[PDB]
Amino acid sequence: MLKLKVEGMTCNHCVMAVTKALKKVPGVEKVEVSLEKGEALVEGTADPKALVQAVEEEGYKAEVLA
Repeated sequence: MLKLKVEGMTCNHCVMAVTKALKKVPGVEKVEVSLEKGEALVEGTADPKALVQAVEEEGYKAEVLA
């Protein structure tokens, strides 16, 4: 399961937008995005580069912890 560090989500609205945004990546199946931990776990086989990209596209800042 891939590990991502998200920075800027300070509302549930942010988290849900980002949740779906990460799921748009070819290879994602399930994800778990917090609002207090600044994390966005991925259960799918997608690549971290393609994952972080989808969050950065929403105007937030993200980085993998792989």
